[PDB]
Amino acid sequence: MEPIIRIRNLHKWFGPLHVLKGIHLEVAPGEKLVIIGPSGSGKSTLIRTINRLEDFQEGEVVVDGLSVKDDRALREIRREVGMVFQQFNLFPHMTVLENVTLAPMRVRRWPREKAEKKALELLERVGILDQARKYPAQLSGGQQQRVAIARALAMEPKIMLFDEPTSALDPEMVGEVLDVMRDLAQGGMTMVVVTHEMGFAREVADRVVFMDGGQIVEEGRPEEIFTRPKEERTRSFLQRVLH
Repeated sequence: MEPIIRIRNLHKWFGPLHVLKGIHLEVAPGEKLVIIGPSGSGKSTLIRTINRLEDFQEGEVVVDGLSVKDDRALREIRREVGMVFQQFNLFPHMTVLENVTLAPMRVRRWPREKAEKKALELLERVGILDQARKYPAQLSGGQQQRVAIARALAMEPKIMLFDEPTSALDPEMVGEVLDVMRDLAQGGMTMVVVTHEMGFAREVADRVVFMDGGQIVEEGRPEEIFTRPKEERTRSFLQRVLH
């Protein structure tokens, strides 16, 4: 019922630069929220404050009742929230399996037999079961990002954050990673996705948020936003991006 992510008057300064200018955003449980906008709109900054990767100077960011600014709540937030980025952040000297089993054994205190069985399932689900005994450097970006995805899912979070996970991928690698995201979007997970992929955005989102200049300019259903945009900034942005 209540929003699982509640953001009020979020202001973020990066030097003299006003990155976020009083964001009000509420994400419902299990909602698939997709955030789009031109570069420098602050959308990646916004999604990063949600699991404590950006400090903010004004406003309130609450995740499942936990204040993100509370140092006491950080460990708990890291259990509930998973995140993928442009960079894959894989441990080069750990196997694909070990990269995924690590946190559940270390944090959730799972035995090896239980963590690996879980990890292998997830690796299969994301299509790279045969990569389990390999080291990250032997994998392509498309494979590595899906390892990152499986690693996040292995902690069994209630919320999954996707900060442009295909933006640094070569074009051949994009499709395989988006498919995994589509698979997950049919489920009950609460998902926030920042992306350039508009086909994916209109296809999977329950709700699309258009950001520009550190503000939310327009939001709505994927059909409303892509076909009959209201704000001139929304319309202009889409027209160039949907080329």
